[PDB]
Amino acid sequence: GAKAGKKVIVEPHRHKGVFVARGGKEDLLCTANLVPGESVYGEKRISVETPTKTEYRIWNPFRSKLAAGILGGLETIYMKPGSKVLYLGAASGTSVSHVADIVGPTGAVYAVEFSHRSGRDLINMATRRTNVIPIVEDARKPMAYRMLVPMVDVIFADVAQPDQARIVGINARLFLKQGGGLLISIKASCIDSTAPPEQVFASEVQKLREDKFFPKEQLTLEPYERDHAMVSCVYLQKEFEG
Amino acid sequence: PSSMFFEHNEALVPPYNVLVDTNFLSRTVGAKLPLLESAMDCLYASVN
Amino acid sequence: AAWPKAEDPALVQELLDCVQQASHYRQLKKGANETTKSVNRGTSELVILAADTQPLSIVLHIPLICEEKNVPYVYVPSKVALGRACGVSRAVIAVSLTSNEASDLNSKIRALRDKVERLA
Amino acid sequence: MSSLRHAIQRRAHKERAQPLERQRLGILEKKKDYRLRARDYKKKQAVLKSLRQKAAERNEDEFYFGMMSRKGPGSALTRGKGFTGTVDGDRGNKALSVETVRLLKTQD
Amino acid sequence: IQILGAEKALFRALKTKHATPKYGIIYHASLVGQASGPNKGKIARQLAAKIAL
Amino acid sequence: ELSVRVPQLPGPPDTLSDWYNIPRTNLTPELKRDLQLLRMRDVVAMGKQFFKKDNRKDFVPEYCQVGTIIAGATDGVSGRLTRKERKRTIVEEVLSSDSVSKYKRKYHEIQEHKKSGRKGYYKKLMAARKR
Amino acid sequence: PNRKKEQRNPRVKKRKKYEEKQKKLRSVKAVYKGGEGPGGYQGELSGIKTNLVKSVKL
Amino acid sequence: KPQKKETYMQKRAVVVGREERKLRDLMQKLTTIRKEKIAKRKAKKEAQ
Repeated sequence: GAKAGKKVIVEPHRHKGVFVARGGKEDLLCTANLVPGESVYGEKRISVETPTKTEYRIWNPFRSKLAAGILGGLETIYMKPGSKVLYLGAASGTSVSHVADIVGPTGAVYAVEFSHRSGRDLINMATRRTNVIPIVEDARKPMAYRMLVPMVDVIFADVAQPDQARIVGINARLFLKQGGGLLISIKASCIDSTAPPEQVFASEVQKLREDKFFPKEQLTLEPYERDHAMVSCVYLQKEFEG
Repeated sequence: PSSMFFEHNEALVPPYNVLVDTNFLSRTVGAKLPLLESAMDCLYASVN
Repeated sequence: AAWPKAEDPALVQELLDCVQQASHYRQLKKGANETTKSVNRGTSELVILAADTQPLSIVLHIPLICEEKNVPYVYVPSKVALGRACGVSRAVIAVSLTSNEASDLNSKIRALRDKVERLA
Repeated sequence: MSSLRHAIQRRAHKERAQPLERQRLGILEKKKDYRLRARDYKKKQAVLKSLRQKAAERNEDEFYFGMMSRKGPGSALTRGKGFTGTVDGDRGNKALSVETVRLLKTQD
Repeated sequence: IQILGAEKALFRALKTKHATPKYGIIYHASLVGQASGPNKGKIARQLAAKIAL
Repeated sequence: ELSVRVPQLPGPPDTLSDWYNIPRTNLTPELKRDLQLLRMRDVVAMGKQFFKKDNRKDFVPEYCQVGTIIAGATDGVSGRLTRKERKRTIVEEVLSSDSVSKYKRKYHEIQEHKKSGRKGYYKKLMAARKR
Repeated sequence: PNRKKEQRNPRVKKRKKYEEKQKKLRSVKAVYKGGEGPGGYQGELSGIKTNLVKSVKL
Repeated sequence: KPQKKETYMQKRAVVVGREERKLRDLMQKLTTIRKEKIAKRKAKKEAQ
């Protein structure tokens, strides 16, 4: 396997922020770590001594559907460095740490955890990384942190809830700039167990267009997870930013 | 596309989602055919 | 603390029924460590945790990774009944039944996970 | 058709081999070998031909600018014995003036 | 004394014929900081010999 | 409080703002060999792993950095290289692995196959014709 | 004409066509093939192509 | 015209060492076998 201490190189990936570490027999995904030299979850990290302080962190795609989607090769995830990134589903903040490392010390992540102990993990990672603020409350009630979240540009969402479309609809209606960019994770077994998952995907899409989006890309993150679809869309317009 | 096994669709299950064309609709109600009854007839399947 | 507790009305018995079905179909991992490794490997379809267990922190630390993976976890009030419903000769406090691509037990899991999804 | 033929019909011929009292003269050239020979020979003669094309229709009086900057063919008398009408492309070396040679020799 | 210290750098540049390092610890020494560039080299030599003295 | 300024008034860019300043690659010949190896990482795995043949003509990325894996605290019994296997360079690592024999084997196969009928063959014919 | 063992026993013939159809299936699309290995995460083991996009445009 | 005379720079480059020799030899064999593979893959693509 990709055992520790191997000499690999890092090159830029076409989305900003993310880099790709390639070496020997292994190619894999990585991001500049803000808080240098300290793991998040016993993740592997990459050192480099530049002519010291700079260190990167690998992601596991099996762990984060965000990673898996990038490896599948989405077009654009809208979260350039500097972009205010709402998260939904701060499942103890692993991928949230990764996305914080993307948006950097100039960006911002506002996170939503509903469970408490996961939230303890979450606020721990927030206490480390300054650019992510946590929010622990019910994502179904964006009134609960309407005082706390300003206008963000990209909504990531990965909650496993059956009302997912109306959830993202209301949170978008309260927190998204015209020209909104969003990604959402679909577990077809969670939305509708009986149905064929592709049609499940379609129904999700049509609910989202009903809630005024425009889908523009969509793929099964297949060789990293079964029956999940990443969907990329825009709020309220066609081209991405403005 | 997902669930596409070599020009065979494994995902198409009743309730079958069907699309209606204009000329289809025109010649069917010309042929005096109850659309949904005849659809459940040819399919022997629940349709939307 | 165990707020996703299951209730009496045959819900618990449906759980034990599908548990015995999974023990027969060999789609079931058992005991806290193997449940942990199955949900770590993400293969688990659903996870059931006892509630009468001597101090509950085991079946409290499991819902942490259940909340990470976002797998339906559910509290059952009798670990000895879990042992009997699995066919062990020993009382079990943690069980995890995984998913396969071809079974009707899978449909039973779908119904059961929808019920616990409405529950929590 | 192809289904109107026996398998022993479909069977092959094998080519004969050189008489074993004659392997001295190399392989026994058959039609594969022949055409590969004539492929190469047609090609190389056509290239010779197009060359004599250009040499006959050669204007005696052209002038590019490599002519001020290259080293020409010349002739039998000019170069003498190392003469092949091709022209010399300098391998990439040059006359090192003194100071550079000094620094180099210092390192040496 | 002029190159006192820079041993790996020196012996690399010599054993493969590269340009030699100009100074060692004398760089962080106080007097050479007030030179400039080509001047820093000339001061490096001069400070070398007077130090040996 | 209000002091005199300093004057300092006296091409394609150097470090990348849009990727947290990966520097432009200094091109050590070892790094060039490394990149040659990486573009050939297909043939490294002698048939045991096929990669997506990401081949430009220009195998060089204009931005890069040479790094090393730190520590997988989950796996420290085998997922880590021993000191005598912690080599300075990628090509050194692939040197220190096995199947260098197998490389040599395949190379000498192709050596034969291209020495097939080229020139020593013909000289042998003309010799046994001249005698 | 000569026939083969598969064309002799029709059942085992219909075995081998399906696997060959399944090996080619992986040659077009990806199939779940189980999640990550128990040895842990060791990289996207066969290449990653940043100029490669497989999103279906809606 | 192939040089006979042995130039100064040729005289004055250094002798290389065993590590670098084993390295270049490995690199050599690697590029060669890549070359043969790309020729054969292109031949098959020509055939298809």
